[PDB]
Amino acid sequence: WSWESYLEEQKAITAPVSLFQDSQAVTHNKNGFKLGMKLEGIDPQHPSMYFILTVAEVCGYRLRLHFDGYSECHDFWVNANSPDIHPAGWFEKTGHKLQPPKGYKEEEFSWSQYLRSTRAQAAPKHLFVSQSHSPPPLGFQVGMKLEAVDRMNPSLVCVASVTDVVDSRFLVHFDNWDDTYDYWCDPSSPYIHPVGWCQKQGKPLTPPQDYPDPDNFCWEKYLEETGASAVPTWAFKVRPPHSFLVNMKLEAVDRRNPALIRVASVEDVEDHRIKIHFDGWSHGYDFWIDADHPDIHPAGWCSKTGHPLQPPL
Repeated sequence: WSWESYLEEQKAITAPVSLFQDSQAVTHNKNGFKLGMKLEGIDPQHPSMYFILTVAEVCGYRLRLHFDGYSECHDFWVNANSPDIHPAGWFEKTGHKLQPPKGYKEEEFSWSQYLRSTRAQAAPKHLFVSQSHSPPPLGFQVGMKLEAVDRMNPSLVCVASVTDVVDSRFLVHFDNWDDTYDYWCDPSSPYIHPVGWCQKQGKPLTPPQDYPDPDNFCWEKYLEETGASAVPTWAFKVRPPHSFLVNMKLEAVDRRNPALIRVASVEDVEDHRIKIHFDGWSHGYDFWIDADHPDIHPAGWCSKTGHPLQPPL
């Protein structure tokens, strides 16, 4: 099996490398993660929360992480250049809370004692793209307010806050809800808008859960009562639409079995999202994904990184 001859049979082209973000394309970095190495990282299901994690499996430029003390059914895969993982010690140095391994009490966890108990090695710091040593996005401070699309319920644009800031990214949080709706992003995110965008556009703003007398909701009043400032309007940047075209081929992670990466095709497009089709599979498995998602890659990524690629069917 090769891409070169698949494109011959199908009379097709692959999405050029240039269409991708540098982080989605890069094949030449080595994966320094080793089995059993310990580190810290966000829970993909609770993206405001930080856990002790262990390297369970490595495959090419990808790794499977295990939540120490919890079930293996919660393991999840990341790339070796993921910004959602950090070296042992990071939470303490950067003002982040640890959710400790199952059974550990509130302030009981200490890396030095845990490495002694387990006889394990912390993943070296030089592996991590994200250690909070780079300059933040200008104008996005913790506690600042904005309007944000609920990505899980995207008809809704909602009262939101910045609750976390790490390197180039910040955490968007929906006021009065839990963190299940939270998402990390940058100043060019198409899902965020300045305070007052809805009113300007003539669009319904969703106020905080259980806000008293909702929709007499007023930004002016809310900002005053919460001692909070709006993210400055100048801070938001416009992201260009992507340039993926229908029938362009590429490689994508299977969301129902994330160990695997499959031959894939652009089925449909929006300005900032693409519809993925897995070649040879029912179109009932087609799914929408953001153009900047870490789990889509140019043709050749798997071959060049050491990851097996699943052929059609």
